[PDB]
Amino acid sequence: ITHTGQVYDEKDYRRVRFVDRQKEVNENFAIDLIAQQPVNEVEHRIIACDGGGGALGHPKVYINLDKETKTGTCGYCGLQFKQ
Amino acid sequence: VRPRSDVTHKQLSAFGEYVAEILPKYVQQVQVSCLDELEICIHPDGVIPTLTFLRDHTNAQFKSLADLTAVDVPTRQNRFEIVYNLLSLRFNSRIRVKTYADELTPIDSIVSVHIAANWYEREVWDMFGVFFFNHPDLRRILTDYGFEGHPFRKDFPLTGYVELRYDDEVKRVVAEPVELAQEFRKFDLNSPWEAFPA
Amino acid sequence: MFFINILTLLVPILIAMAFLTLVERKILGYMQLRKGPNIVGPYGILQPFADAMKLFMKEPMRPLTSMSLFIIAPTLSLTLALSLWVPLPMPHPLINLNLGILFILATSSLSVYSILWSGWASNSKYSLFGALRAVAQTISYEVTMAIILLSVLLMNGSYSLQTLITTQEHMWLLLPAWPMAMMWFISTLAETNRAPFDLTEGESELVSGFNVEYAAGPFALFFMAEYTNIILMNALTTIIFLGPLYYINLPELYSTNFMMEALLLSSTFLWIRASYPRFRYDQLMHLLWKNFLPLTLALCMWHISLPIFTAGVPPYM
Amino acid sequence: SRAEYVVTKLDDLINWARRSSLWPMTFGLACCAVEMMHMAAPRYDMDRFGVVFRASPRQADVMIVAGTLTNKMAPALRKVYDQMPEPRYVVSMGSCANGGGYYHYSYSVVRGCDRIVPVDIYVPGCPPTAEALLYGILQLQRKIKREQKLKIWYRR
Amino acid sequence: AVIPHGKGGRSSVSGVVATVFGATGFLGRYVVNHLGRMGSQVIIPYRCDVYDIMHLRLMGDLGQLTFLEWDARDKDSIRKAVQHSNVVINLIGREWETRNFDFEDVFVNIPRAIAQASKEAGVERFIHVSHLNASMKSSSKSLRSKAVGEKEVRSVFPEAIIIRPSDIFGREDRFLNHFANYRWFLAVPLVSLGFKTVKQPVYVADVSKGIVNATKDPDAVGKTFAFTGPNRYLLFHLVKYIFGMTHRTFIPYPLPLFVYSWIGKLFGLSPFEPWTTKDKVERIHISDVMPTDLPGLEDLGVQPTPLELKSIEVLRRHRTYRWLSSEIEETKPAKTVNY
Amino acid sequence: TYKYVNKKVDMKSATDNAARILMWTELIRGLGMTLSYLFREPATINYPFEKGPLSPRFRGEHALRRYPSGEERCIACKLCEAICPAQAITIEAEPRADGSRRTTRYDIDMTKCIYCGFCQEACPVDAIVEGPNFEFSTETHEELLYNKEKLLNNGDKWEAEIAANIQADYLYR
Amino acid sequence: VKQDMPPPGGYGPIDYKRNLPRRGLSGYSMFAVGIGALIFGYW
Amino acid sequence: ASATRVIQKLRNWASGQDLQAKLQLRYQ
Amino acid sequence: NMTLNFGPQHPAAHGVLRLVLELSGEMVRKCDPHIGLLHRGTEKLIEYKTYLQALPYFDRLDYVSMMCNEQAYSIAVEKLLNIQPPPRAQWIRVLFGEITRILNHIMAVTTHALDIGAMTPFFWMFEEREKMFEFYERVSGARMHAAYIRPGGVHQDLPLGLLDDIYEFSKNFSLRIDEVEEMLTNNRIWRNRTVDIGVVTAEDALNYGFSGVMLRGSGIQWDLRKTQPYDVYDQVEFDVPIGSRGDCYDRYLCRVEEMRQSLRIIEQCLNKMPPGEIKVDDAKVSPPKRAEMKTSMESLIHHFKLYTEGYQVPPGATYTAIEAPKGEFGVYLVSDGSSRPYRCKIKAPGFAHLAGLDKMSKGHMLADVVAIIGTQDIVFGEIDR
Ligand SMILES: CCCCCCCCCCCCCCCCCC(=O)OC[C@H](COP(=O)(O)OCCN)OC(=O)CCCCCCCCCCCCCCCCC
Ligand SMILES: NC(=O)C1=CN([C@@H]2O[C@H](COP(=O)(O)OP(=O)(O)OC[C@H]3O[C@@H](n4cnc5c(N)ncnc54)[C@H](OP(=O)(O)O)[C@@H]3O)[C@@H](O)[C@H]2O)C=CC1
Ligand SMILES: COC1=C(OC)C(=O)C(CC=C(C)C)=C(C)C1=O
Ligand code: SF4
Ligand code: SF4
Ligand code: SF4
Ligand SMILES: [Zn+2]
Repeated sequence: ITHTGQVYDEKDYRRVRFVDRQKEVNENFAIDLIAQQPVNEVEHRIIACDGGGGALGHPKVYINLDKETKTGTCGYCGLQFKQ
Repeated sequence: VRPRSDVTHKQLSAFGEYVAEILPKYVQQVQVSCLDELEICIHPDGVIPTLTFLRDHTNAQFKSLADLTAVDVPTRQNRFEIVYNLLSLRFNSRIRVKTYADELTPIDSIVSVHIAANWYEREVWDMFGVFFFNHPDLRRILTDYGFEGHPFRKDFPLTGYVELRYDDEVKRVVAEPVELAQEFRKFDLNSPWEAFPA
Repeated sequence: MFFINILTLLVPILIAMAFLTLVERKILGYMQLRKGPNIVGPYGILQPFADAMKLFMKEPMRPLTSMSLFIIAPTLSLTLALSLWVPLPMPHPLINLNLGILFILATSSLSVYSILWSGWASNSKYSLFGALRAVAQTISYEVTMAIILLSVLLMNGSYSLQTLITTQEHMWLLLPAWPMAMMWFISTLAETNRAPFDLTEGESELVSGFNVEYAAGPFALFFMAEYTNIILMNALTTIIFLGPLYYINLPELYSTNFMMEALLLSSTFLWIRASYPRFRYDQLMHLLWKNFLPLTLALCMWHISLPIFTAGVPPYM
Repeated sequence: SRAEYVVTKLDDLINWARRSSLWPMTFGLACCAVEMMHMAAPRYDMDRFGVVFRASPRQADVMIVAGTLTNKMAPALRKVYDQMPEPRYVVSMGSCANGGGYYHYSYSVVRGCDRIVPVDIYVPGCPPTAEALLYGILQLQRKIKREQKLKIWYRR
Repeated sequence: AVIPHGKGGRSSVSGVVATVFGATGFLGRYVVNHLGRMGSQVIIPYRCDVYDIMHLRLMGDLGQLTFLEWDARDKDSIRKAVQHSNVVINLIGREWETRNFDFEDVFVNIPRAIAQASKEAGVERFIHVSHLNASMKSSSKSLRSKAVGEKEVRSVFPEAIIIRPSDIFGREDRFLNHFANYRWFLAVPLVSLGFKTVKQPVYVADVSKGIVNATKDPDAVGKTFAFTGPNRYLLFHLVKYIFGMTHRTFIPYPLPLFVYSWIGKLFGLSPFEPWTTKDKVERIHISDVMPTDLPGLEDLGVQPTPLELKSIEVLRRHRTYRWLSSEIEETKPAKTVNY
Repeated sequence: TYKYVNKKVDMKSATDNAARILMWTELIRGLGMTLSYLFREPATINYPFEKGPLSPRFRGEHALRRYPSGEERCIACKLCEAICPAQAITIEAEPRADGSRRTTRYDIDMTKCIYCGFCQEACPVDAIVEGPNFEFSTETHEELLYNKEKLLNNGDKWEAEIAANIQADYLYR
Repeated sequence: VKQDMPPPGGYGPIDYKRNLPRRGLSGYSMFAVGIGALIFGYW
Repeated sequence: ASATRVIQKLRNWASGQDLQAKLQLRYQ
Repeated sequence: NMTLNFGPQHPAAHGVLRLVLELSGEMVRKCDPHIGLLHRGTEKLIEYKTYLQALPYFDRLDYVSMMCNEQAYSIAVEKLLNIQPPPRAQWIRVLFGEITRILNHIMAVTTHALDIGAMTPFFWMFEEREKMFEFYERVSGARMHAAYIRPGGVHQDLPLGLLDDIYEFSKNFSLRIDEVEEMLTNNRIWRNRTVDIGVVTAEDALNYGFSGVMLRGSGIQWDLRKTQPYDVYDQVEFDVPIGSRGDCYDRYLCRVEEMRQSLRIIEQCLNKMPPGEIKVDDAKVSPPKRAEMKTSMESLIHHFKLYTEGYQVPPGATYTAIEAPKGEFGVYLVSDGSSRPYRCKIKAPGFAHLAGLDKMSKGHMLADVVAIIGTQDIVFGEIDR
């Protein structure tokens, strides 16, 4: 159901709660949204990742897209960068 | 950097000796902090005498009692540190006189010297448990009527031991031992690295 | 017919009584920079009917109080107020009580029982104090209230309210006797426990002693009573001191004029309430046993001598 | 003529009367009255909406528990609540009274007023904005509108 | 199941998810109280308006109580209520069979469908409640019907604990308040002058704890416990005693039950919750069965509580301005007639 | 510099005094003031139709934002939990399969929350923000407790205005 | 980058003093109009 | 505002000072 | 001697005060105020919280005066660190310090009247209050309970445009104070219920620790803002409104006069507020700007440590008192080297004032007690703490 698949179960004593009232779950789960994000190709060995917008992003980090074997992923945006 | 005026540091220091000489008997330590404040420390027996001299001395009139409080250092044999902060509208100055009292060794009351203390002394008894002899009417002020335990003592649990809810069966509010639904998360915050004292 | 003439003279007043609360909760509002109640109904016209229905539906709490007296006081209150409107001399008054003013004075006095008994019956400390305070102020203001009327009558010639329409065919009795009008107006403010003199239900000082325990239907009946009175006493000011024009050919003009003056003086005690803080209990009584009663006694003499030395004794018809 | 219809209409009238005039009660405990007093004040007139702030438990309906319900005041709240007229609704106002608020873990604060009085609308915010209280009072009005007391009588 | 963790008070878990259909009423107020105190998950089906159900909300921790909209003439509503409960307690009952629900429905018809579904659901235990001395051939249609049902409930949920309680007295009690409420009638009409009417009263709390305990106790299965009381009484002392604590005069007046059944009919006629009813009258003048062998309150752990002990609280509201300050021990407790 | 607020018999003086005392003048003066306002435009607003103005920094109701791509901003550093004065925010986290760091459970107890706005301050990625909405009064206490899904949903609903508000005030911060 | 500051040249001046106006009809004049009213009324 | 020039004059006469200069309605 | 509990829920009694009273006739023989109906633990809770997360408690201590209270803790924490705020921040604190004084006096004067029975002054000035709140909101984000004045300066510079509006308002507010005077200052009736009620001698006022308008009303000249200047209240020029024949009416006049004098201080602050920064530049005490923490490593480390752990104030203890609108508000903040305080007794102008209720309301009627609770501006938050 939800992000980490919370599933109050058919036998749980808590699934009682939703009776006559819906559960809060999310469409466009994020888990798949960045996976849906194209790999940002770059020329330089290392690249930055302000998160986009500077102050309105994440603390800037420099990712080493040095091995095509792996597309660097800024630990903050989950954006893969293709050397 | 704060705008320290050495002019003060000196004048207050000089008064600190003045008082120390005037009442050699009860003053144990006197120091003018770098924050430009004097904190005469007196033996508990000097509560009445030291205050009275400050309330009624031409060269040191300290008419109003700003506050009476009791820090509790559990390590210290004398647990409580009654602190009396006083003001002098005449000399535009202040001084703090602090004494030490243990749980069952009461301090004298100064309601005579300043009637402001009538309430604060009741506040110190209710929260910390120090007792004040010769107090007109010492009785809990801030805590509930049936409260058991002195709350601001460092050895008292924050949440306490009793909480109240309304029970239908008995149609009346009823204490029950505290049961909390998210305990106070006790974040440890002290850093293992000190700061080289200036 | 006479029955129809009882519906009119009652309902009409009750409907108007309801619209006074509304014109109180809006005139006080605009004076205090606020619209007042306009959201229920159009411009708040349905607002008085709305809380009436809430009040009657909510439980009539019977505290664990002398029931009979507790319930009677409200009844007396409303009974008296509606009754005092019977002999009013709007043209062709419902009932020409020859000694009408006396009747008005009498019923007005009986009202005190309600507040007194209510407090005693309520059995609450707040209520008790309210009653004691109320009875004292009420009766005292009655003593100057009565003397002020006796001065009037002696210049009217009779106790019948109908005579004043013939006394005031050339000039209002305010011009003469204005000094008492003011003293009738202030006494009318005390006897309706309105603001400047509202220590009966100060709310802030003591919390509504009169109806501390009264809620729902009992609250409403006194409630209704007070407001009807608020009008009646203002209306008595508009007959005794401000004499509306009257023409035998056209008797309506009087009613219309009576309307305008009654509404304005009814508006005035609304305006007084928002404008003034409340007098203390001691201060209130001092004003009447001390500031006024000596004024009211003396002028009584002046109004006894006036006719004689002016050979202006009035006809007794 | 079906009484069922006759009943619904009647109920509605009853609901309109109550919802229209909700004389709130004087209950400021922890500086949220300041906000409430703002509602009563001119920008956001409570009166227009019917609210009149009566000050006697007996003739007041809604009890806006604005503020922290300390342990010492707990019984009192219950008393005043019990002494209000029959149809009584409680509007908890403030994080200090919805739950415990900044003082939830304290030894002298009841963690919520809904542990001492049943609560109908919970208005959130440390100083819940006056507009928010007004929103909360308006939601009590929609709660009352939906209540169908006589139809349940009829169908019972 | 739900492993029981906690210290035992509110905000703790006991693992009893329990539908309790008649929570809205007198005893329910008590059944939900203990269940909530213990920390059990309580689903309270309701058809009364939300304003009335509010008193229930205050009892139990955040999330312990869940309220579901339910109609007796709809089987589906009972179905979803017991979906996730493991204990079902049935307290559905009335004294005035109403226009659209007659004694069979409130006692036998409905309480059957309920336990029936409960089984389909797989609830561990069902606790039906029927009146004590509900002989299948008793005088009151009610008692007859209640017995009829207990027969049926045993078919649907075999061994669903059944509890037959004796007259129940507690604030808002009928047994104790009703008599005190005969004050309007200057004299008190009592068949056989209030004698020939032995009855044993049981405090509402006593009955409850038992019921709750029944859910958490293994022995209860397939039992017909009958919560009775700590002392029996001829209706005479009871009536006077009541009037005694109420401090109101007593004039016990003999009136034929024949004519009186008619008085019950009169009130029964009234549309709004008849103050009294043909049946209630019969039930009143119906003596209570002997101890027999059925287990009791103390068997379920709750030692019965004598009537005189808490009577003061139930009858206090009926006193006057001064009588409101008298206490039970200066007062004289009435004699106990076991007969 | 000090000032004396209330430091302070000719026939005319006496007579005028009597004029005031017996003609109640100072009382009539007060009535004039209230009559004056009766004529002023009252300041009230139709509450549902017109709303009292709140500028961008208004703290209002908590929301968790997401990156434009769709990846929730929070990376569970959990210092929003650390600086919460009321202990309101409860966060427990575990590495999502992606390998990234995300919060399994983020629960703001709004009844515990005193809307200080420090969480808005503390977040490095600025994932938790004080959203503009103040109207979230709820019938039941449980609704006020908010898990990650309600806050993320709150974030999605008000993201457009939250973005505008943060846009207006970020230079100041 | 701009900082909210007093406008150039400073703001204008505000009133910090009560401007309550001592306006009234003089007492003698006040009494005379009233006594004249009663005299006319009596006549 | 929207005094109409007659309600304003009753306002000014009753108050005894010019409210027009210091209004209760804040404007741009 | 009839005993009666004024009652927690009294329309007049501010907040909740159980004033057990023994009334001979209507006269009040004895006045034993009960307190703690709003004790909440503010002093113990602070020991378990870091300096910056205890700042929001101070706004709640006496919330009529939301910010002025925050300045007292600020000053206290700044002294212990021997850091002082930047010049612009100081003026701000005096700007919002004064705006807050007005807010308190509008509360005290108008709420006083509502209990007396005058209700129109409250609505007149609550509209002005409202307008002020909006300043708070557009500066802090919250109408009240801002958290704007932090231990090292204010949190964020004023919005671009606030000063102009704090002018329009100030330019007019005077007339609004003027209007109220008309109704009360000289009402033939306000005077009576207020004049010669609760007279407090000068020697007795100092003795019972009144320290506020209550002292100033008795003619003692003491404004901690002139005697011991804090922030830049030294660079402004204002006149303390001293009083004579101290009584409810005189002190009132004093509170209306400080409303007037605060407009004089606000004007100046708008006329002379300096260009500059609004928080100390020591990332050690003040949190780093968000552009900096998102581009510079030392700033992130300083942001992370400051928010998660804290200031780490040097060990010491200080009693710093300002002139909060009610009176002397002081924080005695004992501090170990730790980031969380050890003790923080809040001196509440109000614990002393209530105590005086007994020595003020003697041989007085029930209505007199209502007037005197008003002339002490008792906010039960500060007294109960
Ligand atoms: C020569 C022949 C004989 C005739 C001689 C005539 C001589 C000239 C007239 C002299 C008397 C004129 C005034 C009469 C009424 C006032 C009487 C009086 O003395 O006032 C008492 C009191 C003020 O007293 P105080 O201020 O406490 O000080 C007392 C000092 N001894 O008053 C008060 O405090 C009143 C408080 C009122 C509160 C509400 C005020 C409402 C104001 C607006 C309404 C005013 C009345 C409107 C009337 C309309 C028509 C009915
Ligand atoms: N104290 C007593 O008089 C005794 C009672 N009992 C049994 O104990 C049980 C509880 O007693 P008590 O609480 O006093 O009874 P009540 O009259 O208070 O009603 C009990 C519950 O049953 C519900 N109920 C009644 N009729 C219906 C219906 N037609 N449809 C749905 N629900 C209904 C009521 O809800 P609502 O009112 O909302 O419909 C109420 O919550 C009863 O069933 C009774 O048989 C046994 C011996 C003595
Ligand atoms: C007029 O007197 C007053 C009351 O009595 C009706 C109140 O209930 C209340 C309480 C009402 C609110 C909205 C706080 C106040 C403030 C008041 O001044
Ligand atoms: S909630 Fe915030 S505002 Fe309301 S009382 Fe508790 S603290 Fe004061
Ligand atoms: S601070 Fe921002 S990022 Fe770190 S946890 Fe709280 S929300 Fe997620
Ligand atoms: S607002 Fe203040 S309290 Fe509410 S969560 Fe964010 S930090 Fe914790
Ligand atoms: Zn990134």
